[PDB]
Amino acid sequence: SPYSSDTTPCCFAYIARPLPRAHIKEYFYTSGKCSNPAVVFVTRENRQVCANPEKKWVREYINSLEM
Amino acid sequence: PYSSDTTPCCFAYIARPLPRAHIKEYFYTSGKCSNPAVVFVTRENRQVCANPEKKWVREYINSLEM
Repeated sequence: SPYSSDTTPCCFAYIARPLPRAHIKEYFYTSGKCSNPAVVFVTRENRQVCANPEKKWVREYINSLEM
Repeated sequence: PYSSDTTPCCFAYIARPLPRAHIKEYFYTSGKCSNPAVVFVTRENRQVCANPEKKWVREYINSLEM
């Protein structure tokens, strides 16, 4: 949302084991307003999965989503 | 609702009360969020944050979902 007073998604736990890469189609980082600096993997059924950018598998997943 | 799925949080409350007729539903943001909040879901599907302690917010929720 463009509205300051509207909700924004935040993460409070990171997924431990990597979700199948083929089931992920997009990603974005949660707002800097959130307490945790997470990445969100958007799945095939549009689930918003939180992950830790510092973890190697997460870093590679993000890179593999480059154009 | 896995612990690792995102959940909506509020960081600012709408100051001016939005048109009550524009509201179709409401819910409370997770206690995991830093701020307590009532979210009014509008007919445009916006998720508007409001302060639960405000009089209008209280009277709004007391008269919705009926």
